[PDB]
Amino acid sequence: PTDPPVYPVTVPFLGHIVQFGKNPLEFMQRCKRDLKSGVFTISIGGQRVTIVGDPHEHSRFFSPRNEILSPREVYTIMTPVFGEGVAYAAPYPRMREQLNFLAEELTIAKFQNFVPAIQHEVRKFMAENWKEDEGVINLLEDCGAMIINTACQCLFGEDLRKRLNARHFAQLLSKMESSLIPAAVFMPWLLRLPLPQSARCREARAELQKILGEIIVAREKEETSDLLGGLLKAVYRDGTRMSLHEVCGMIVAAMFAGQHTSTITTSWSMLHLMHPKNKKWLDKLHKEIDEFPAQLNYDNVMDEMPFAERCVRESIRRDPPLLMVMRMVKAEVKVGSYVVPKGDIIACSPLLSHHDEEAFPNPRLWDPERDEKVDGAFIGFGAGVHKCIGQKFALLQVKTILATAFREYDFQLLRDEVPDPDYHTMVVGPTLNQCLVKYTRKKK
Ligand SMILES: O=C(N[C@H](Cc1c[nH]c2ccccc12)C(=O)Nc1ccncc1)c1ccc(N2CCN(c3ccc(C(F)(F)F)cc3)CC2)cc1F
Ligand code: HEM
Ligand SMILES: [Cl-]
Repeated sequence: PTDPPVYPVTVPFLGHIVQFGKNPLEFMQRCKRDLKSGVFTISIGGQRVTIVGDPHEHSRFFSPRNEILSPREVYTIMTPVFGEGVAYAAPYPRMREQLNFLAEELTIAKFQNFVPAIQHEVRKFMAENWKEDEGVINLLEDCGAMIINTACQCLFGEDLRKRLNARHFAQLLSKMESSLIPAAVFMPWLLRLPLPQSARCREARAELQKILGEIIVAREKEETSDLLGGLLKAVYRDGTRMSLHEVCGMIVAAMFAGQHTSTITTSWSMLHLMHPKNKKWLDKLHKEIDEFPAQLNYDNVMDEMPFAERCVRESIRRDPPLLMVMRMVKAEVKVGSYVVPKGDIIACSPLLSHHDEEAFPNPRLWDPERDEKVDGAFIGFGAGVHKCIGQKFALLQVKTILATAFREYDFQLLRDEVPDPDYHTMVVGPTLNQCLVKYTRKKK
């Protein structure tokens, strides 16, 4: 029968913009607690948003098919970045084929030379930028630079990187990104407001696609196995080749998806590990990595870093970079004793569910040894058919960075406490001006 309870609204135009914008973690716990329901509804500018904040009900968000809970309508703001006809904007079966092709480029089959590529690039960075015996750095910025540099070294052949270096790629992604209005997911009318300067999303994507076109022409001329080369062998079930427009789009998706999420996960991980109270965990990290050779390989990172993986997964559990995942409800869904109606946005919140007292007791505590106490409660990388395809690659990057950085340097946070999360950006990370750290090169 029953609609989920709606948190009381006192200003109709805005709904709960003020309280949700200011502090999503507090506000979502408040609704859940005061409405006495894991499943509840808020308003963003009048759009109903129904949140499935009971982890026992996660599968009611993650299992229904696309024609019932449809991501397309929520992510139409990405069309200028990924492209028309690409990903979400393609018919559902074709979307799935395209994403599957990109997932195959990021599985363990492709990783055998990634660890040394990552390591070589990290060391280049540290040698260029962490030069003296000690120095002060912004860690969130530097981790960001290492994430883009490493991913490019892994995924793009040398011919590509001669036309399109990591800094130039970074600039292209920044222009695509800065054009986006995250709230237009809930309030599409925001696209009608004037901008402070012209957007450059369409020009930046056109330039990327033109570079890739030119690289392809050249490769074809000289007579194969980077990301670009793999996507060029993609053939759909209808017997047609993935187009240049689509290949470009999957490449943007891949770089775009990782750039803030992996950076932030790296940064948080290092921020907890270096905090004085977490000395026991840093010691345990050293036990695990202190017997490694200078030149790490696939086995060391994939098989011999379980504790460091737990550090990374717990940093995501505590402070998930993506606070919510969303679907447009095309046909009503039953969730527990409620029915979520057609036209709602339905969402599952890693932020909310990771603070559930049953699933994660003392959830503001960073405890790499914890396990979820409700199965499937951790949803940092989603679940079901839309689960993260970049998750293995991302974890390979982060763990390689950690093993390399903490081998050569000690770190000290220049404030008393790990940063507050800054909930003001669409991908959520530690507050930037709080991420000053002092490195000290270890006696070798
Ligand atoms: O970051 C995002 N999208 C990119 C791009 C991307 C999207 N689909 C993908 C699928 C695969 C790969 C990349 C992507 C991405 O990189 N996503 C990604 C996806 C999977 N893996 C890695 C990365 C993204 C993040 C958040 C987001 N909102 C969050 C909260 N909102 C909101 C609005 C108003 C209020 C207030 F009014 F104040 F109340 C409060 C909150 C608005 C929406 C929207 C986002 F689009
Ligand atoms: C720590 C880093 C990352 C985090 C925390 C993260 C998180 C997530 C989450 C929560 C989802 C579920 C989205 C939904 O259900 O709507 C997801 C899906 C996805 N992620 Fe990531 N991700 C990360 C890194 C990456 C990387 C490096 C890629 C590179 C390709 C990527 C690509 C994707 C894609 C394509 C999906 C789509 C699944 C779909 O709709 O089929 N992610 N990710
Ligand atoms: Cl386009």
